[PDB]
Amino acid sequence: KKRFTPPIYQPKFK
Amino acid sequence: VKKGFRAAFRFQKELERQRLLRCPPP
Amino acid sequence: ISRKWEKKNKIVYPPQLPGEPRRPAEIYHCRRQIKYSKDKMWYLAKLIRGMSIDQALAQLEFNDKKGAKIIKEVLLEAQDMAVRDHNVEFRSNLYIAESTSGRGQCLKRIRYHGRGRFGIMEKVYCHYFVKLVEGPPPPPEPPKTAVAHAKEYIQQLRSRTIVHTL
Amino acid sequence: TARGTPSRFLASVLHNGLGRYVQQLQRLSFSVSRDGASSRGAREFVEREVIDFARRNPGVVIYVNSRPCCVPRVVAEYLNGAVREESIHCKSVEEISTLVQKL
Amino acid sequence: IGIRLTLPPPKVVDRWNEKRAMFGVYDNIGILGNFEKHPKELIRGPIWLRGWKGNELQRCIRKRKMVGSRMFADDLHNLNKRIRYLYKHFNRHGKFR
Amino acid sequence: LRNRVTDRYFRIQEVLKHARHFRGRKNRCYRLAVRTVIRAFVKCTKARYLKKKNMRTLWINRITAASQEHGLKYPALIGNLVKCQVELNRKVLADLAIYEPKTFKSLAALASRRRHEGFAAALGDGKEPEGIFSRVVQYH
Amino acid sequence: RGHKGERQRGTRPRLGFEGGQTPFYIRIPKYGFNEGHSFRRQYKPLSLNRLQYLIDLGRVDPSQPIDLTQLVNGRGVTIQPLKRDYGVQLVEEGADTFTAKVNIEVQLASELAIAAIEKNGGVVTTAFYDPRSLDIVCKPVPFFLRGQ
Amino acid sequence: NFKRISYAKTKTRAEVRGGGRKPWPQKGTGRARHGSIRSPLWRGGGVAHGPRGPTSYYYMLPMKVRALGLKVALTVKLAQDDLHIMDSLELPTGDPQYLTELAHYRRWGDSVLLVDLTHEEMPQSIVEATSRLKTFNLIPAVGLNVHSMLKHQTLVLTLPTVAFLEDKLLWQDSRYRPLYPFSLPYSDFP
Amino acid sequence: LTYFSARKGKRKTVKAVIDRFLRLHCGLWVRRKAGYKKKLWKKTPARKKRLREFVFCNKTQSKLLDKMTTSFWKRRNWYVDDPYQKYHDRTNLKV
RNA sequence: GCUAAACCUAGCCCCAAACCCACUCCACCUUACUACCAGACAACCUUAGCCAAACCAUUUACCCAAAUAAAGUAUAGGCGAUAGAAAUUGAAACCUGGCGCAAUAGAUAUAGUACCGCAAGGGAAAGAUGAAAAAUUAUAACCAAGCAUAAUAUAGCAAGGACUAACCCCUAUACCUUCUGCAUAAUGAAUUAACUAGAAAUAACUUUGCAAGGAGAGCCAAAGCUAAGACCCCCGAAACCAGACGA
RNA sequence: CCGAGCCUGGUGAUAGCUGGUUGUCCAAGAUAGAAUCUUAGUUCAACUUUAAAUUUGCCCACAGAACCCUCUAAAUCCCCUU
RNA sequence: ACUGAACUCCUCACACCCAAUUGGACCAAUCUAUCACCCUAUAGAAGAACUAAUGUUAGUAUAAGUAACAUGAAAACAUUCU
RNA sequence: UCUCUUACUUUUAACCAGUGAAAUUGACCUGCCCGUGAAGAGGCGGGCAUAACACAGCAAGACGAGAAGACCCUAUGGAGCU
Ligand SMILES: [Mg+2]
Ligand SMILES: [Mg+2]
Ligand SMILES: [Mg+2]
Ligand SMILES: [Mg+2]
Ligand SMILES: [Mg+2]
Ligand SMILES: [Mg+2]
Ligand SMILES: [Mg+2]
Ligand SMILES: [Mg+2]
Ligand SMILES: [Mg+2]
Ligand SMILES: [Mg+2]
Ligand SMILES: [Mg+2]
Ligand SMILES: [Mg+2]
Ligand SMILES: [Mg+2]
Ligand SMILES: [Mg+2]
Ligand SMILES: [Mg+2]
Ligand SMILES: [Mg+2]
Ligand SMILES: [Mg+2]
Ligand SMILES: [Mg+2]
Ligand SMILES: [Mg+2]
Ligand SMILES: [Mg+2]
Ligand SMILES: [Mg+2]
Ligand SMILES: [Mg+2]
Ligand SMILES: [Mg+2]
Ligand SMILES: [Mg+2]
Ligand SMILES: [Mg+2]
Ligand SMILES: [Mg+2]
Ligand SMILES: [Mg+2]
Ligand SMILES: [Mg+2]
Ligand SMILES: [Mg+2]
Ligand SMILES: [Mg+2]
Ligand SMILES: [Mg+2]
Ligand SMILES: [Mg+2]
Ligand SMILES: [Mg+2]
Ligand SMILES: [Mg+2]
Ligand SMILES: [Mg+2]
Ligand SMILES: [Mg+2]
Ligand SMILES: [Mg+2]
Ligand SMILES: [Mg+2]
Ligand SMILES: [Mg+2]
Ligand SMILES: [Mg+2]
Ligand SMILES: [Mg+2]
Ligand SMILES: [Mg+2]
Repeated sequence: KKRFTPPIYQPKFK
Repeated sequence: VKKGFRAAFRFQKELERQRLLRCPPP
Repeated sequence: ISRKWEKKNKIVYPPQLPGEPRRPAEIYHCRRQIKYSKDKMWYLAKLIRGMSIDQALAQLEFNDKKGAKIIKEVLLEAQDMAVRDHNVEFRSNLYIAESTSGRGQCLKRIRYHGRGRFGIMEKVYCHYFVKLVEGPPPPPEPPKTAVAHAKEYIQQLRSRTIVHTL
Repeated sequence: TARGTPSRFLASVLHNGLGRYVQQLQRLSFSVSRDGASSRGAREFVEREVIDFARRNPGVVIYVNSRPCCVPRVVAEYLNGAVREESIHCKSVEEISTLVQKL
Repeated sequence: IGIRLTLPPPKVVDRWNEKRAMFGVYDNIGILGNFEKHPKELIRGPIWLRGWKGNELQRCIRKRKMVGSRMFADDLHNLNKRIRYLYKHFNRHGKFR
Repeated sequence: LRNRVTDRYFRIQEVLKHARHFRGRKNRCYRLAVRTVIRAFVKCTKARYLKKKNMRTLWINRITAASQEHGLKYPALIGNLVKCQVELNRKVLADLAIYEPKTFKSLAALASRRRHEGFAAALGDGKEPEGIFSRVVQYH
Repeated sequence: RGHKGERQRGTRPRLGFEGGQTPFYIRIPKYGFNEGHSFRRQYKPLSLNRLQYLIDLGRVDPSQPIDLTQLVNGRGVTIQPLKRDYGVQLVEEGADTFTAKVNIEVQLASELAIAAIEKNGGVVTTAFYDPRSLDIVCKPVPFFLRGQ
Repeated sequence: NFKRISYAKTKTRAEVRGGGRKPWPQKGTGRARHGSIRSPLWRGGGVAHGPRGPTSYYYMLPMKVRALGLKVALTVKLAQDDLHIMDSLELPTGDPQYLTELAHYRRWGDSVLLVDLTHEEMPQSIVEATSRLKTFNLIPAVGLNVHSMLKHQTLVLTLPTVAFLEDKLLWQDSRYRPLYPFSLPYSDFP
Repeated sequence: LTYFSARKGKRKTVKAVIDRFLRLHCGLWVRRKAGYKKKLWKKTPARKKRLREFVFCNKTQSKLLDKMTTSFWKRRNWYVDDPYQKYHDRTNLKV
C-alpha cells in the first residue's frame, strides 16, 4: 500500500 | 537515597584510604 | 559547580628561613561562563601556554578570534592583581605557567529540521583558567642531538642481561 | 595477572641462614572483643594458645588490646618495616593458630 | 555515582519499649485461660483476613465477598480486574500442569 | 523499593582494578572491561603450558648452540650422555653451557667418547671389551 | 523452563489433553460405578475386638446400656452425620475371645456378632436413626446449646 | 509471625494512572515496540512482581506443641539457675529503687519478668513499683509465653502461679481428642 | 482443570473421570473396556468375554486420575452391600 | 579541575475507627461567568465482546444478602472445556497502626498546571547550605561516563608468558541469542547512572508433636493425623465489542 | 498515517511466533518411536536427575533358534564360568 | 637418533573443564527479634543481585567544530548613492 | 541531444571570523596476494609491505546508513469482498 508514519514531536519543555 | 549503613561505611573507609594515599603524613 | 581555582589564591605559606631560595609568587585567576566553545578556547590556551606575559599579550592583541580579547582581559587583570595584592614587584616579570579551558553549564534548544523532525541545539559555554609565576620564562627543552641518542643506545646495550637463567 | 601486578626478585632480607638465623617477626597486635560473637575464636585463642605461642618463639612481642570491635584483627610487624594486618573475623581456634603460625 | 558521601545519622532504637517489652503477652491465652478465647482473636487487622492465610487470588476473592459491597468504585473495579487476571493466570498459565 | 542494592560501586571496582593498565575505553567503562578482564584471565590460565613448552624449547636451542660450538649435534649429546647413566636435564645442561663452559667441554668429550665406543661396538659386536665408558652400573 | 515453545512460554494445554487425540479419560465408556454414591448409607464398623479393648481400658462401660453416645464419648468410633454415615454396624472380627456381657444398641449387626454377644449373656438391639438424630445423639451438647 | 499482617502494596501495570493507548505504532518508527506506557519497563510504570495487598501470615501450631514449648522454656529457665519462686510478691515500700537494688543484690540480671496470677490480686506495692521501670515487667499468669521468657533474663513466679502452671500444662498430657472445642461444657473440664 | 476456583478458591474435579472410572482406596483405578457394547455380531466369544471385564489402570494413568480428582473421591467408604468391598484393602503385597 | 556527585522531606500507600460536604457582595444553561418579557419539547429499554474449548457455531466464574463447614457434594454441561448450589451449623460488644514507599520510588501531581489536539482526550519535569544570610566567610576537599593537566612511534580482538626497558619477541578467530554448525559479512548493543523479568495446587521428601488415633467443632484413619520448610517469569501484534467526540 | 475515523473503557485481550530472563562453586547429565486439523506444538513411550527397598546386572560356552527354489555374508538371540 | 600433548611418571594438594535439565554447599545489600557498638552474630522476611530485550528516564561523547545560517555602499552617523 | 566538448557570470565550493545540527557508532593500535573457513576475510594459515600526522577529492569494499522484505513459505494469526 501507501505505508507512511507521521513524525513524533517530543514535548516542548525539554 | 538508598537505605543502609554498611556500604556507606565501606565507602567512608575507602575515602580515608584514598585521602591518606594522596597526602601521606610525616 | 565546583569553584576551587578561585580559592587557590588564599593559600598562605609559612615565613621562609634566611638560608633558603626565593619561592616565586604564584597567581591563579579564572573567568567563568564565557560564551565560547571550549575547543576553540583551548586552541588559544595552547597558543599561550609557555610564553611570557608581555609576549602573550602581544600575540593575543593581533590574533583575530573572539576568545583573544577575553583572554587578554583575564591576563591584564591577573597582572594587576599580581602587582597589587600578591606582592609581585615587577609588572613584566611574570610567565604563564598553566593555561587551559573547561566545560561550562550549557543550555539546550530545538533546531527545527526540515520535516517534522528536530535536533537538540546546545548553547555552549566554557571557562578559562590561568596561572602566573614570577620569574623569567623557562627555556624550551632542546631537541636531543646525536650524542644523547648514541649515549642512550649504548646505555640500553649495557643494560641487558642473560635472561631465563641463573 | 602478572603484567598487572608488580614483581620482585627472590631474595633474603639480610642474609638469614648464612650466619645465625633470626626470627623475622617483631610484633603481633591482637584486638579482640569482650562481648560479640565475631571474636569467639579469637577469645578462645587468647584463653588457651597465645601463652604457649609466646613461650615458643620469644623474639616476638605480643599485645592483646581487648577493644570493642565488630571485626577482630591481627597486625604482624616484621624487621624490615612491613606491616601485615589480617582479620580473624569468625574463625576457629585451629584457623587462628594456623594463621599466627604462618605469620 | 550512586554511593552517599557522608555516612547516615545514627539510628537509635529502644529495645525496652512499651510495645517490644509486652510483645507476646496474652498470646497463649487459650491454653492456660481454659479456652475462652482463641489466640486468633488477638489479631488486629483487616476485617476479612483475621485468622486466615490465603493465596493472592483467595485474598482478593475473600475481600470482594466480605467487604466489596462497601468499597469505593474505582477500588472495586480494580479488584474485579485483579480477580479476572489472576483466574486467567492461575488456571491457564504456568509450569507443572 | 524494598532492599535495592547499595554496594554496586565496590563490585565495579573489583572488576576494574584488574584493568587499570589497559588501553582505550576498556580501562574505564565496565561493559568493556568485563569482557577484556575475562579474556585476560583465560589467557593467564592457558599461558602456563605454553610457558613450560617455550622454556624447554629455549633450553634445547642453547644446548644445540653450545654443542655445535664443540662440533657435536644436539641428539648425539643428549643420547650419548644418557647412555653413560648421567641424568642431567635440559635446564642444568643449558646453565652449565652458559656459566660453566669447562664442565660442558668435559660433558661433550664424554658424549663423543661414548659415541665412538658405540660405533666400534657396532663394527665389532663387542669382542672383546664392550668399551670402557659403557658397562652400566647395575642396581638391585 | 527449557527452550522456546509452549513449555518456556508458559501456555501448555490442560491436564488430560493429548495433543488432539481423543484422551484416555474420554475414550473409555461410561458405567454406573459412582452412580448414586451420595445417597448410599454408610456404617462405621465396630469390631468385638475393639469393643472388648474399649471395655478393658476404662472406656465404654458395660454396667450401663451402650447406645451411640456412649461409644462416641468413649471415642471408640468417630461418626460423621455428614458424609452419609447412618450409625455403627457391628462386626465379628474379635468374635472368639470376647467375654464382656453387655447390652448394646447398634444400627446394623451381623449374625455372628449377635451370637457372640448372646453367648456371654448379652442383649443386642438394632435401631435406626435419621441423619438429624445422628447429628443429635452423636454430639448432644452442641444440640443442647442450639436451643431447640 | 502469626500475628503479622503486612500492609505493603504497590500498583500493578493495570492500576497506575493513565497508560491507555499504544504510543508510536508498531511498524513505522524506529523505536522499540511498546503497547502501553506504565508497563514495568518504563519510568513511572507499575511493578511487575511487587507486594500485593495486606498479606496475612497466620498459622497455628498444634496445641500440644505450644504447651510443650512452655514446659521446655520453664525447664531451660530452671536448669541454668535463672528461675526464682516467691511466696508472694510484696515489697515493703513500693518505690522502684528498692526493687532495682534488691534485684542487683541478689544478682538476678538486667531484666526480669515478674508473674502473678489472676491480675486482680496483684498488690498495690509491686504495681506502683514496676509501673515505672523499663526492664521489670508484671504479667498475669495467663500471659506467660516463650517470647517474654526468652527476652527477659530471669523469670520470677509465685507459688499459686506454679501450681496453676503445673495444672494447665499437665492437662495436655492425659487428654482425649477434642470432639468439639473445649469452651463447651465437658463434665470434667471447667 | 480449575486449580483455583472463582467462588471459593478450591480445586475442582472433572466429572468425566467420575462418570467413567472407579477408584479403590488402595490406589488402584478400575475401568471398563472400550467398545464393550459395540458391534458384537462380528466379535468372537473369546473377544466378547475379554471386552466385558473390569480392568485396572496403569501407574501413569492412575497418577493422572489422582491429579484430576479432589480428595473427596479418595476417602474410605463403608457402603452397605458393596460388590467391590474386598478389593479396597491390599493384601500379600511386597514392595 | 570543569562538567559534575552526595543529601532528607515534602508528601504518598495499605488498614482500623467514623457515614461526608457544600451562598461574604455580584455574575453564571443565550456565544455559561451576559440585571431586565408570551409556545409552554422533556428520563424511564436483555450489555456486547476479547478470551477457553488448543479452530469454532450451544457453552466460558464477574451477579453486591459478613466468616468456617456441608463442598467443590447433589446438579448443569458439543455430559466437554468448565459452571455449581441448597436443607443444616454457627459469626465475643471498646483500644490512635505498619519486618510500607523516601524525588527515575510512593497518588500523574509543586499539577490535571505547563504542553499537544477543533473536540472527546493525552499529560509531564523538578527541591536540597546553615542556630543565625539582619553571618556571603573560604573552603573543605576525595568518587560514573566526557574532557584538560598530558596527541602520535612499524604489527594487527588490543591481552597473556615475560623481560633490565612502554614497544620490539612467542601465543591468541570479541560477548549474548538463534542454530547440526557463527570470527562469521546471521540479530542485539556509543557509553555512564538509576529502574526493569519465577506468583500457586494435588500427590511425594525432610524435620517436630501426638499416636489407633490426629486435629481449637466440620475432616482423614487396616500407622495414621496435624504443623512447618521447599515449586511453576517480562515486553511485543494486526484484530473484536460498548459508549462518547468530530463536516 | 480510512478495505473502514479518533478517544476512553472490556485490556495486564490473545499469540504453538521473536526478543530478554540479573551472585559464587561443585556433581550427574545426548534422545528407538507412536498418536495428533499434526510435523514451528502437545501427550504417552525412550534417555536423563533425585530419594529409597531388594538382588542380581554386563561380558559370555558346549547345547540350541522350520523352511525352497541358485547363491545365502559381516553377523544376531539365549547362555553356566570368568 | 632427536623433537613432539591437559597421556603417563615425578615433589605437593586434590570436590575445582559439557547444551536443555536436575541435585547440593555457600552468599552482598535491606527490614524485623535478640546481640553487637569503627559494622558484626544467631534466626524470620522479601519490591532480595543486570556486560545485552532496535528495553524506560537522565547526563555526556562519535559523526563535528562538520552540514547549515546571517549585514547593499560611503559618511558628519545629519545624510547621500545602487 | 550528439560527433566532441569549450569559454564567462551567479549559487555552490576552499580559507578567515560568529553561531552551530542530523542519521550512524560492540571495542579497534582499522594494510596487500594466495589458500582456508557458516561455502565472498583488515582480524585464521603461508608470504609481502610497514616512522608519526594534518588538508582537498573519488566511490572499488566495510556482504555501508534509514525502514523487525512490500516478493516466497508457515501460523488450527487477522481483515475486506463475493
Ligand atoms: Mg510542519
Ligand atoms: Mg530465547
Ligand atoms: Mg521447539
Ligand atoms: Mg482430531
Ligand atoms: Mg489501563
Ligand atoms: Mg497491546
Ligand atoms: Mg509508580
Ligand atoms: Mg510520575
Ligand atoms: Mg479460542
Ligand atoms: Mg493456546
Ligand atoms: Mg514522582
Ligand atoms: Mg571521571
Ligand atoms: Mg605478532
Ligand atoms: Mg570456527
Ligand atoms: Mg531469531
Ligand atoms: Mg541456520
Ligand atoms: Mg555480528
Ligand atoms: Mg533472524
Ligand atoms: Mg546495530
Ligand atoms: Mg464545511
Ligand atoms: Mg502476551
Ligand atoms: Mg561433570
Ligand atoms: Mg506450530
Ligand atoms: Mg613435552
Ligand atoms: Mg590425567
Ligand atoms: Mg519490582
Ligand atoms: Mg528485582
Ligand atoms: Mg547498571
Ligand atoms: Mg536502528
Ligand atoms: Mg539496556
Ligand atoms: Mg567556520
Ligand atoms: Mg566530514
Ligand atoms: Mg558551507
Ligand atoms: Mg543579505
Ligand atoms: Mg578469501
Ligand atoms: Mg568486520
Ligand atoms: Mg545496507
Ligand atoms: Mg521479520
Ligand atoms: Mg496446524
Ligand atoms: Mg483463524
Ligand atoms: Mg478469532
Ligand atoms: Mg467487521
